[PDB]
Amino acid sequence: MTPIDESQLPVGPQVSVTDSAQHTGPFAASSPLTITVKPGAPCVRADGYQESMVTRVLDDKGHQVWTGTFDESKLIGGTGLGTATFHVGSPAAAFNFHGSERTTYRTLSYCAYPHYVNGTRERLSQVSVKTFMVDPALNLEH
Repeated sequence: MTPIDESQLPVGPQVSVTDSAQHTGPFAASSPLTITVKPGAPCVRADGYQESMVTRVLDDKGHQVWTGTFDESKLIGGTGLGTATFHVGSPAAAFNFHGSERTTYRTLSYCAYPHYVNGTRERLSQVSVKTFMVDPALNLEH
């Protein structure tokens, strides 16, 4: 019942969101984006078996716009050392990006059980944050 320390938990899963063009921000409002998070740390359950990779995004107001989960268990002998990619898609669709100016988003990810908890929370591995900006008028075409 104490506050876990960074030295008590393993490393956190890297966060990197890029489009099909594998470019950086600002991104195009009419352009789909993909969130690619790397392991780096041995993520597993109590028994030592992979659980899942959580990845959600928060708007500028601090409201979660996106959310996803990957089944690390699928990785054979991975031990929580596999890359996790999610087809988020366009920012206006996935990140209900309803703005006419350069906005600043924030993505996060962690190896926490996908199941629901009574009230308290738990962190099996560190957490990484990745901020990205989007442009409402950058590129319309593909």
